[PDB]
Amino acid sequence: TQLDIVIVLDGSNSIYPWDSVTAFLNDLLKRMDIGPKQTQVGIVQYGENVTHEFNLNKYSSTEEVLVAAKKIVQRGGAQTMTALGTDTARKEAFTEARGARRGVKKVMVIVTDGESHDNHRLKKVIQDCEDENIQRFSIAILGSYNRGNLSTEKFVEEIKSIASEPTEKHFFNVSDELALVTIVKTLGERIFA
Ligand SMILES: [Mg+2]
Repeated sequence: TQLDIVIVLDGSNSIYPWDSVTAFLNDLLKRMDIGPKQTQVGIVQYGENVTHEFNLNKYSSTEEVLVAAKKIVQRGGAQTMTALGTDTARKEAFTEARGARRGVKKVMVIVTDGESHDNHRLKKVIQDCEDENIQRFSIAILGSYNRGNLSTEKFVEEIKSIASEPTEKHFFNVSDELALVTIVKTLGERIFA
């Protein structure tokens, strides 16, 4: 079965350098066969609000997706609304109106480097994602936290709660931005296999 993939990117300013995120997107995407009858990719960026960078059916080829992924700019933000960004991907990104197809497996990839301001909604948002059979891969970047000498225990536990089970398979603990690209092959093959 094919796959509708929606990448949800935290765009907060603490994430640096943005080139690491786009390099991560490029590497993950270039090894996919994007098409209306193949894999479809949609990308959403969130900070304090949410923005659909491009819908699931916006681009019909891998080359096109790559071009669009490289153009994504960091929108910034002072408070991380992960619940909002995730719920929106479920509510809007994954809709026929934006390209989502029938009889296709839905996959969400969440990338963030901080604890969410609306973490009180995560329980509900996630459960709704589960009821809709959306497989979730969450990635926590401990870069800004470590550099700020902040405790990452709760943060890791929170992003982990977003991941689908097993968990050790859907959750990725990334030490820093430059290390993002090192999970591409594993994540890549897991999204599919
Ligand atoms: Mg942040």
